[PDB]
Amino acid sequence: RTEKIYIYGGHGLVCEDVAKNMGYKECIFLDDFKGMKFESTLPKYDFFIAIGNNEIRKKIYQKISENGFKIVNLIHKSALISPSAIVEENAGILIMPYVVINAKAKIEKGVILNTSSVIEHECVIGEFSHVSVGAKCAGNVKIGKNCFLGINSCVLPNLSLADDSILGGGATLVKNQDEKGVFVGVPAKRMEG
Amino acid sequence: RTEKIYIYGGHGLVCEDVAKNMGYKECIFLDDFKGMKFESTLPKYDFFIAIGNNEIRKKIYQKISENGFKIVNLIHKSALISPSAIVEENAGILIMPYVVINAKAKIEKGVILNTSSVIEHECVIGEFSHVSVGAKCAGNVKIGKNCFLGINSCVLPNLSLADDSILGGGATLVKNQDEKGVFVGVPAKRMEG
Amino acid sequence: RTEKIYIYGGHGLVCEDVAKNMGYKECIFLDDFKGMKFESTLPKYDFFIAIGNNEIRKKIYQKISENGFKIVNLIHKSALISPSAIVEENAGILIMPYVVINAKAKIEKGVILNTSSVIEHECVIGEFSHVSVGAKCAGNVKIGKNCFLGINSCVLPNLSLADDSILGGGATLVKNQDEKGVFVGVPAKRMEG
Repeated sequence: RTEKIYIYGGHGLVCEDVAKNMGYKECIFLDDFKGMKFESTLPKYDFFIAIGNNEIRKKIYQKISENGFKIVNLIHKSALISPSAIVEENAGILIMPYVVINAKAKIEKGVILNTSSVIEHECVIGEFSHVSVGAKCAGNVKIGKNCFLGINSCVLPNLSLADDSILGGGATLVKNQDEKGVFVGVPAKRMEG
Repeated sequence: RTEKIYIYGGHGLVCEDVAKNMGYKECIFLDDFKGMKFESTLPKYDFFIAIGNNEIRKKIYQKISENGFKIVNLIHKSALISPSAIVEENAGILIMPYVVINAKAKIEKGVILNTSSVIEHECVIGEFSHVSVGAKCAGNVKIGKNCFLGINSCVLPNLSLADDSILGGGATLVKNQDEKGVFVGVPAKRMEG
Repeated sequence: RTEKIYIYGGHGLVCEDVAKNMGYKECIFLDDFKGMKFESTLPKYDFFIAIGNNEIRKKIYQKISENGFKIVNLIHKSALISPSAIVEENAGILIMPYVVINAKAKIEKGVILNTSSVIEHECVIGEFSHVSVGAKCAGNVKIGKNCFLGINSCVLPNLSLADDSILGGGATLVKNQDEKGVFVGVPAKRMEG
C-alpha cells in the first residue's frame, strides 16, 4: 500500500477515517469530474472512490482505472473477515467499522459494506451494491449487482435478490426473487396526542 | 482519571463493567438521594451516574456537580469513535460495548449509547438522550434532548427528532419532525395454534 | 484446551473459523451418525457440535458425551463477555463474532449465539436455544429451552419466552409469555411496478 491516498468524494469523511485507520498518513480529496483526464499527470498514490450512489461509483471507477491509478479496498481494522471469504483485491471495496464477513462469502468489486453490517457464510454480494448500516444477510444469500439494502434491513437464509433491487430501511426479505423490485418495510407511526 | 470511581445507581452493574474495562480498580456504589448533600465530605474520586431515566440522570447530575465532583464519561474500549467526532468531555456520557460513532458526530452531555448502537457521520445526539441496544442513526440525523430510541430501532438519513420524543422498539423513523411525538413499530404477533 | 478439534457437522465452516480464531491448529470433520459408537477408539481431542437444529445438537451432544469426549465451548475472541456473566463451561456453546453478553447474564448448555447478537444484563438463555444473526435480548429477558430467535429480531426488557418458541426474522417481542408460541414480524412487501 502507498503512503498517501487520493479520495474521490460525507461519505468522503468516513472513507478518510477508514484510510487513516489502515496505515495511510495523508488523504488527498478530489471532486472534479472534468479534470479527471489530466489527473493522469499526478503521482500514482492509491485511489479510492467515496461515492455514492452505486453507479457514479462505477462510472468514475472506470475513468480512474483507465487513467493508470490503482483503486484499493478500504477495510477497517475492526472488520472480521474469514480467511476463506473472497474480497475482490484492489476493487474499490469499502468495508466499515464492525462489519463481519463469514466463511466462503464473496464480496465483488466496489461494494459498500456500511458500519456493523453482517455478511453471513457463503453470501454473494454483487458488484457496486450498497449494504447499509446494520443490514444483515443470512447464510447463502445472493445479492445482485447495483442493489441497495437499507439501514437495519435483513435477508433470510438461502435467498436471492435480483440486480437493481432496493430493500427499504428496516425491511425483511423473505422470498426469492428473480425479477428486480422494491421491497418496503413498516414506517414508525406517530401516535396521535 | 482517578483510580476508584463512585457509581450512583442493573444499569449500575453494566456501568461497573465499563469502568473496570477502562482502567478503574474499584467501584463504589451510592444510591442515596438525601445523603447527597453530605457526600461533599468524601474523597473526590471520579463520579458516574448509572441511571436511568433521562431525567433523574439529569437532576442527580446537577446535584453531584454542585457538590464538587467530576462526572466522567464511561467509554468501553470496544467503542470506535472517529477522531473528528465530538464527545462532550467529562459529561456523564455512557458509551457501551461495540458502539460506533463516525466522522463529525456530536454526543452531548449525559447521553446513553447502549450496546452495539451506531451513530453515523454528522449526527447530533442531544443532552440526556437514550439510544438503546442496537439502535442506529443514519448520517446527519438530529436527535433532540431527552429522547428515547428503543431497542433495534433506526432513523433514516438527514432526519430530525424533536425534544422529548420516543421511538419504540424495532421502529423505523422515516420523516422529519419538529414536534415532539411517539413513534411506534409492529408487535410480533403470536400465530394462533 | 487440546490442539486439534473434532467438529461434528455450512455451520461447520463457521465453527471451524471460530475454533481456528481460538488457538486450534487443526479441525477434524465428522458427520457420521452410526459410526459414532466406534469413535470412542479415537484420540480424545476436544469436540464440538456444529449442528443445527436445536435438537439434533442435543441428541448428538448426549451420544458424544457418553462416548468419553469433552464438548468444549467455541467463543470467538471478538465476543465481549462480562466477567460476571455465566457461560456454562465445556457445554457445546457457540459464541460468534461480535457477540456481547453483559453483566450477570446466563448462557446454558449448547446455546448458539450467532454473529453480532446481543445478550443484555441479567438475561437467561436456556439450553439448546438459537439466537440468530443480529438478534438482541434487552435486560432481564428469559429465553426458554429450544427457542429460536430469527435474524434481526429483538425482545423488550423484562420479558420471558417459553420453551419451544419461535421468534420470526425481524420481529419484536413485546409481551410476556408463559405458553409456547410462534411470533411473526412483517414481510418486506414487493412494491408493484
